[PDB]
Amino acid sequence: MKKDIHPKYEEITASCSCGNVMKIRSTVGHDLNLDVCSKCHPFFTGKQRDVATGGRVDRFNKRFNI
Amino acid sequence: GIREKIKLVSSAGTGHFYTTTKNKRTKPEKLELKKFDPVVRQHVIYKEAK
Amino acid sequence: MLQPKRTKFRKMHKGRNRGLAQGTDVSFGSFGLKAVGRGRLTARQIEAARRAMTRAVKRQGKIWIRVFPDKPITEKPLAVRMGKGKGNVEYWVALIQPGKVLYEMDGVPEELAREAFKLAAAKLPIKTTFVTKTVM
Amino acid sequence: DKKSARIRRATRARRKLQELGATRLVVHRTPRHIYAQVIAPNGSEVLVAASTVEKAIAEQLKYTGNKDAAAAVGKAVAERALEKGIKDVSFDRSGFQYHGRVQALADAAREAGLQF
Amino acid sequence: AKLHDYYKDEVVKKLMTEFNYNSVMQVPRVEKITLNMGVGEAIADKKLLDNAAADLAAISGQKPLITKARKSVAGFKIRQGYPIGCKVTLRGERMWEFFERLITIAVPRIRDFRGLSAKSFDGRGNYSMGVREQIIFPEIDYDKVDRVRGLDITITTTAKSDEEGRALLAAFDFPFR
Amino acid sequence: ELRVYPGNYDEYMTAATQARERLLADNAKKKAQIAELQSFVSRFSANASKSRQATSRARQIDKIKLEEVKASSRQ
Amino acid sequence: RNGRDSEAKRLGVKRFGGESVLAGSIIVRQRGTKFHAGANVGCGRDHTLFAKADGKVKFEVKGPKNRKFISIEAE
RNA sequence: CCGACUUACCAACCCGAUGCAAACUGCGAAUACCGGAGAAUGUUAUCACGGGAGACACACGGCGGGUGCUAACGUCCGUC
RNA sequence: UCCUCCUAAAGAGUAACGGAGGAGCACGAAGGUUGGCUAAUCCUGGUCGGACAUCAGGAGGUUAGUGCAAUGGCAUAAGCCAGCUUGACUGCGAGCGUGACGGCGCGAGCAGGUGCGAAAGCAGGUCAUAGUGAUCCGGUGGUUCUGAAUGGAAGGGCCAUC
RNA sequence: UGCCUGGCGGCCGUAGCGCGGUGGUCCCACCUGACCCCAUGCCGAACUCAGAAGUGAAACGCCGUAGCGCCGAUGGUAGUGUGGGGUCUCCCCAUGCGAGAGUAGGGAACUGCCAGGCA
RNA sequence: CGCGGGGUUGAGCAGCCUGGUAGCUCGUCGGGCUCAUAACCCGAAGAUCGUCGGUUCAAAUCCGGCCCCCGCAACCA
Ligand SMILES: *C(=O)[C@H](CCSC)NC=O
Ligand SMILES: [Mg+2]
Ligand SMILES: [Mg+2]
Ligand SMILES: [Mg+2]
Ligand SMILES: [Mg+2]
Ligand SMILES: [Mg+2]
Ligand SMILES: [Mg+2]
Ligand SMILES: [Mg+2]
Ligand SMILES: [Mg+2]
Ligand SMILES: [Mg+2]
Ligand SMILES: [Mg+2]
Ligand SMILES: [Mg+2]
Ligand SMILES: [Mg+2]
Ligand SMILES: [Mg+2]
Repeated sequence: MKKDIHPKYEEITASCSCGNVMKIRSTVGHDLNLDVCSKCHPFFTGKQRDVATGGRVDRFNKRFNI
Repeated sequence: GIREKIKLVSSAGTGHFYTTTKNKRTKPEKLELKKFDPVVRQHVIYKEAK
Repeated sequence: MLQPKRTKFRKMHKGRNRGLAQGTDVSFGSFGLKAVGRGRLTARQIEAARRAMTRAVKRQGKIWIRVFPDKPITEKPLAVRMGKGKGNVEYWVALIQPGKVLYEMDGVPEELAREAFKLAAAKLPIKTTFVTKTVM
Repeated sequence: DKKSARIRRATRARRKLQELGATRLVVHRTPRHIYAQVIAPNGSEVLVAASTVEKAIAEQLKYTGNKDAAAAVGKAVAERALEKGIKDVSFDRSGFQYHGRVQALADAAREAGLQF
Repeated sequence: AKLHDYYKDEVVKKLMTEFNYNSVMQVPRVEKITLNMGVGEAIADKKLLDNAAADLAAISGQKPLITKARKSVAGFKIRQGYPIGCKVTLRGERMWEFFERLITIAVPRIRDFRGLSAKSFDGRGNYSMGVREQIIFPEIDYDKVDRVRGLDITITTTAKSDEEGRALLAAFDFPFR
Repeated sequence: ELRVYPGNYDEYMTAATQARERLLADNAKKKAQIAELQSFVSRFSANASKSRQATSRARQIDKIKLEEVKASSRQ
Repeated sequence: RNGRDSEAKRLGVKRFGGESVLAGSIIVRQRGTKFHAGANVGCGRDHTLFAKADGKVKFEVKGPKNRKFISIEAE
């Protein structure tokens, strides 16, 4: 490095809402809590559940009260 | 044309001067170069005047 | 007509015309009109002879024009004294040496290409001859 | 590449030494050893050669290829050349920066009796 | 670092068995990560280039180098020497740390997650990627931000084949398709 | 340049105004009698049999030579 | 629009190979550096190769790029 | 939007073949020219200094060329 | 008037109201030295971003670059960055090139004092060739050289310069 | 003496590209780490320091192969010096010099001074 | 194509005089006034500064090329 021209880089312990303790270094200095990381991300079900809107056939049939 | 003449009078005390041309638009301040003064035979500072 | 679309310089020296030619063999077609004389040959005599070639076959066969003018020829106007500059470019000529195969055609019977070349050989200012392709 | 870009970095001062007709002390520096040799002005035949790959300087040194090792080989050539009658040379850099173990080679050779 | 030791422990074995190598120094490994932003316009707001460099430095704790126009291209009214973008090259510990802290928390924060394409290769085994915005990194706190400036990340590895470059990043749990 | 006008503030005002206005009127006269002369020089000086009748005026435009006018610093 | 030219500069080799030159004598007046300075010759700011020690000129071809070099024999 | 299609039409860079150039050269003479050694020949034919000049309107013919119309007993150069 | 190419006939030179382009500058760094660096142009991958801005890899090889027109050059770079600096020195100069002359150009080395570099070394302006005008007359500065009886002085000379 | 490697040259494509293979005891390269001697218009990537755990992958060296690059006859052709001639804007004869391109082919270097390791 | 001039909103003209600002008169469009047109009052519209280039941080202005139009000239015995 080049003698204090970079932003300060120190170890922080950023945790997720699902626990997920990680020992990382970042130029924040204040601990951060955020949403689910890729350690527990729905990367296999977050797409299979995305298709939910569409199809008025069943909406018509549920309106078939007569 | 635009670059006109100046003279670098000697600051060793004697009457001696080199001659040069200087662009007076870009540089508004004097010239300060160490140049050989043959009357005293040593390298002194040479300010500009006219 | 024919003309260099672009030229590096406007006018060119008169120069000379010596030695034999380099395009001496029929290489594209099968019958060619080989020059036998010498002397510059204009760009109006290229088209006035190609028009006779394309009219005698009437549709048949490709034809190749194996020569290109690319040589400006100046000419002082009338009633003007000499000097006071060079002339004005008027036309373009192709310096032709003996042996230079001018035209060649292909796909037609020999006895018909002989007649098409003979009709086009009468619009040119240099002696020509008929030559057929060889195997070398 | 690092050796083509270093031989190019050396061709400037190599040729000036040739046209001045000067016997030159040429160094080659390796992460494992360091070599030095005095070369005749024609540049073809060598006179003095000493390096840390030599089994006469290998065991005296704790490790070949540091500033301490370069200092020892510096005294090797300087004494070797003096017994051969060569007192003036020119330090050929070979493209290596005159900064580290290369500098310690010249300093030991210069102080030991060689003049450049 | 953490990902460095993960690599040297297990990914070496994984790739060795998957590609029947015979030497340790033959397995592809990541060599550098270069992340840049070409701010496009700094001639108008010369300070916006400074702010973009500040954003990149916040994202990765290294002062960016300001890369200037190479040739005076006439299309966008620039000439030689104009500052055009900023760039950071990360190697070693900083490389590994940024790689880990990207792939763990920065990637999932993209809106409408899909998984990064597998055809984003130059043909020599080096990966490239966009982000479309920089807020997804934990280093921007919605205060100084005025634009939605993004990054362009190139992970350059010593892989000598596109397939090997695929496998190297696949073995690291990359969000692929 | 500093040129000293004796008097008072109003005296300087009237003096400066009057002198500048007379200069910008001398300029008008010189411009008029230069443009008229140059018209004749352009008409003649290429005629085949009357060419030498523009050269008594080509040398006279060279003698009017309107004086240098420098932009006023007021703005 | 034409008719302008410059006085000839009198370039070219002055002392050809085999000539016994004195010291400091000009050998080649050049414009670029077509002949490179070899042994016992110099190169002025004008690129004019001049003998640096008397002897006999020698033209030779050497170097990676087949350059033309001028030397001198110490005779 | 996507280009969804279609082109009888044009077409750069490249690949193979054929040409041209005073202001093109990855090639390249004959002559000419500079320097050195050697005989024969030539009333020094060479150089330098000094006294006296004349001359600076050239013409044609062969060769190499500009301009001209590869016209002129035309015009401008190089060499005999 | 000066510079570059061709005519110019492979040493130098060579004309026309022959064919083509430029000059009447710029620069206290665009000079010196030391250290470092290497282009154009297309191919693949990516946020805006597209034929072309920035980034990464490869092919290419100087087809880029040079303050300014052309030719000759340049990788050891003469092309691109950075540190320190004023040799953009004073007196000379063996020996040459080119001029009818006036003059113009190249220059190793010597003496005095510097600069860069560890040192060998390089530096008397810039990659080179254009960017310029003689003499007379007069101006400014220095200088016991002279000073019309003698001491001064005016006025001449000499050096730098307009 | 023999082989391999390293440095400095000679010589400069018959000597350089491309394809296949090969070498780690010594040597070379990659390589581990870096507060520090030093460095990055940011980055120990480059420069530099301390040392050896691993590999010969990359590079490099070496060997084999003609797919390129490269070299290249003999004969003829063009040109031309001197002397003659023609139907003379172009040529021919005697004689001296004699290319360029292309063809058959050659061809993936040779060598010197030191210093190591194993012979 | 030998010497000058200008090309700016629909028409005729300033702005080019030493780079930052696209304007004036009439005209076109929509309202109001009037029995209706004209005149008159209110509001807005439109122009790649002839066209391609170069220094420029910027151009219309400065420079260069190309086209269009408007004036002179192309001699005597
Ligand atoms: C003009 O040239 C004509 C010539 C005839 S005189 C013998 N007349 C002159 O007066
Ligand atoms: Mg006379
Ligand atoms: Mg005469
Ligand atoms: Mg004559
Ligand atoms: Mg005559
Ligand atoms: Mg006559
Ligand atoms: Mg000549
Ligand atoms: Mg000649
Ligand atoms: Mg320069
Ligand atoms: Mg250097
Ligand atoms: Mg320089
Ligand atoms: Mg120059
Ligand atoms: Mg007296
Ligand atoms: Mg006096």
